[PDB]
Amino acid sequence: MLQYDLRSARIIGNLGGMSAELEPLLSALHLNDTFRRSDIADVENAIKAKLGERGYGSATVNSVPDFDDANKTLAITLVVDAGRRLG
Repeated sequence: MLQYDLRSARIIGNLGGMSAELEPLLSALHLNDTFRRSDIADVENAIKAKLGERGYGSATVNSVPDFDDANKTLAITLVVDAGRRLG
């Protein structure tokens, strides 16, 4: 029943050098429209898959909101940690 719109999104943290390859994945999110959990999960999975491809197989992603209850918006920050390559 969450009817806030997603106002913005960003990726931060430890991106294993792949910041430029991750950033375009955010273009899948529907900004200024109703928030959709599954759109955020899809981005989180894509991030981890891109990072997997360079050897960061234990990468984590945690999506953190910033709510504006006045405007009925939230910003999402995807906090990435690439982890160790292999060992």
